[PDB]
Amino acid sequence: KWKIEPFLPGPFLEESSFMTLFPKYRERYLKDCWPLVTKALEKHGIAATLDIVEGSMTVK
Amino acid sequence: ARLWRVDPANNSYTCYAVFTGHLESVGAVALPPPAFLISGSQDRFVQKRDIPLRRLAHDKDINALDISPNGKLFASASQDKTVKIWDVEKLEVQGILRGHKRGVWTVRFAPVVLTGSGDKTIKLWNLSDYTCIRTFEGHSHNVLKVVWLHFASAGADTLVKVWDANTGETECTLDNHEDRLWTLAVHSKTNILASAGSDSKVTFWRDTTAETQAAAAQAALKLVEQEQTLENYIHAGAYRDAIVLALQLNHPGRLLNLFTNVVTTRNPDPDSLTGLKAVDDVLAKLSDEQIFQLLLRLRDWNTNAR
Amino acid sequence: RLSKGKKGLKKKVQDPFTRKDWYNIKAPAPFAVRDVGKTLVNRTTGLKNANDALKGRIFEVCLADLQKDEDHAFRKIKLRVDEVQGKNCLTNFHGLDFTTDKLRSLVRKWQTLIEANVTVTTTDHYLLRLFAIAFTKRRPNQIKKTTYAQSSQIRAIRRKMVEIIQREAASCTLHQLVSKLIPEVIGREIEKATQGIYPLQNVHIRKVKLLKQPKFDLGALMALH
Amino acid sequence: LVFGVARIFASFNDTFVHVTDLSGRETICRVTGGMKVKADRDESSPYAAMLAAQDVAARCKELGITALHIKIRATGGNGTKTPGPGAQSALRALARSGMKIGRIEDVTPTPSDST
RNA sequence: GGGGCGUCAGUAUUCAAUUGUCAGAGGUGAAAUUCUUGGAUUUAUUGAAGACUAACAACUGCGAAAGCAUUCGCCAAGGAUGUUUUCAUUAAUCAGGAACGUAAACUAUUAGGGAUCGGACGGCGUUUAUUUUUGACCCGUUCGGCACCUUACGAUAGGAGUAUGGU
Repeated sequence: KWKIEPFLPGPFLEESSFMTLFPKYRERYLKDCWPLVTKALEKHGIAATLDIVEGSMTVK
Repeated sequence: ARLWRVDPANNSYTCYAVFTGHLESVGAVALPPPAFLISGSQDRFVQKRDIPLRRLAHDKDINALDISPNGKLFASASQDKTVKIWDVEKLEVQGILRGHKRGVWTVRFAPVVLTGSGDKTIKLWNLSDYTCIRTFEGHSHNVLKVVWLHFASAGADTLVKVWDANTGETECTLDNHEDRLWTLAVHSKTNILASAGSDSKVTFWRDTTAETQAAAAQAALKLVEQEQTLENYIHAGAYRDAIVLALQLNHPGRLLNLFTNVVTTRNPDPDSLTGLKAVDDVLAKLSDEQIFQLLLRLRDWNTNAR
Repeated sequence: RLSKGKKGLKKKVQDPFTRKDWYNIKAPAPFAVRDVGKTLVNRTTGLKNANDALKGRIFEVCLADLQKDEDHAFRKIKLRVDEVQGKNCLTNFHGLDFTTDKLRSLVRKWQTLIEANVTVTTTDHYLLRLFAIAFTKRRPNQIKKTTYAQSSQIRAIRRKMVEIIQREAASCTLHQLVSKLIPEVIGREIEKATQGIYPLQNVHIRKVKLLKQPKFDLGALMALH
Repeated sequence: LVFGVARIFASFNDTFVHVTDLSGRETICRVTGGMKVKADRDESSPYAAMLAAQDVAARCKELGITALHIKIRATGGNGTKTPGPGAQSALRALARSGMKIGRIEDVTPTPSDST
């Protein structure tokens, strides 16, 4: 009654994307700890980029 | 509200009596050309009107009304857990019923009153003392309907159960319906229940206790007659008919004693199988189910060694 | 499965989709695509014409699938509707908002934002409010982590912002205003004129609310359409 | 294809799948979780939203719009400002039983200063 | 983001209206009270009321404390800096006195350094800058202050068990 089954199997017409901004110390930590997050998000199927110039994470 | 004539031997059905009454929705209708009409209410305006008067009874909505066969007392039910009894002619109040736990939904007069309430209980009250004479449990929701016999009680748990108050214990339960159950009729002469759901199903039940009582009584008649004929057969020695009857009536002790004597009659037929050609004939003309039950008894008597 | 209602409440249900009916929407001039969708509404008859209902309603659509450009995935717009034809529903501008996700995306610590709200009257007697938001620039080749501006600089920057927005919104009409709002010229000119007092990281117009419309000029409306 | 906008009001207590036209005024169909599950404790279940989204998607494809813009919200005044398991499992069941998804937006009412 | 007065907005909450509504909604560990075909909750658009000013928001800023964060306008005050500005003890301290006003619950230097904000001076240069202004970024000098760490320069400030006998 409460259990969530894992989704077994194009459900997106408009390529959706979200963004967030962060400061510099977070940029340092996020840059040397990013590849874990992008491996897991690629496993789920979501392209994630980090921008150390502007300081912005984007998922799409 | 309105009042209609039915004409059975014509296609005429008119609404020739009408009543405006009060401003909310009329709740229930009670009838003792007819005498008069007593109308309930969604508000607290109970009214009484004749055919070619107001009162305030409860606080919440009122639910159900009923008239005696003679038309002298009058009870009203409401969701503020009170039953209000009063006189049908004047404006007086003959008393007040003290309380049913959650809120009374239906009332009934006994051809002594009955109350089916919001909680999973149902009470039988009296006029003389205004005390609940009997109480009953067993439902799973509201009850919404109590109907006398010649009582049965619905629930909102798709279950209608009939019993009798003088005993006080549940007699029979009926579960034809889907989700809900609202009402119940009864033939004025015999016992016919009409249970309708909030689903579209309406089932009709008839009494069967008398029919199964006569059937079981006739079974008792033939049982004692055939048992005495078996005892006569044993005492006479007509082993063939005794075996036939014991196989029809199923008691294996007497069956086994008869079989022991027919195995040892002390004077056997030479070309018989078990000693008597009659017993060979019945064992030949055995039907299949009798062969099977004989195989069961034979398994047991073979388990023993004597 | 089992019902729970009170006694006598569930009436007879009626199919509404008999008297429900469709209407193609049409967008105004300066957007790239005119067909924006369809509107289901009650059927017209006496006793409250669907003409009155459709004059009542408003719509909200996104600039992404208006301009066919995923760059304007934010900056959603709101369209009133005043006209109706046979199976067609002409629309007119009403408002412009962002996404709350976009605002949360834009806020950042150790840099300050300045807001400004102006009440401008365009040529067509439309009173409207423009709320613009501007985030402070972090200058390349700096070591100091906090890019804070003094309150005098912030008030002067908001004063310049009010001046620029009013000067470039009180000279033109509403169609010219939204033809300005689509490619974001106003934030560009704000940045260009305010970078001398303090550089701004980005200047957006986060809200545009039309308050009062005083006219019903179907000539101008069909001129747009 | 016709886009219809579905407001998923997903509280911690109940779930509301609501389908309207692009105006937001003309309600096509709504199905909650409490009207599909008997237990008030289980009223906010991912199972409740799964049944609700199946019913809603069946209705809106029987109408034949097959494309939804999704707006998710939560109790935003003094509540939690975060959606529910209703929201997540409802979106999953929807785009599993059809329903080409267009624009997703988490439109919750966020107060500037509440109390 | 010192105070006072007015003014401007932003949402949200509550209330109300209109429209689409069609069986629950609301809690809670679970319930219930309650509101609910005269249509709740919900969806969309408005209007009114009262409140507060999210994110920005800090090992920051301000005021003597308590305290102070929407925009703008007015009113006075206040701090720091600079001066090629004055009077020259007017000073410091506090008896007495005067103005401001549900809680608690783990606790003459230190000798520099790196931050920080407010002035002021400077100047290799990037950017405003269509080129002078000017402002932003960098760095150096000099006052002032909110705090960090390091250094001290030092200092100094009955309880629990077990018995016995009475009341």
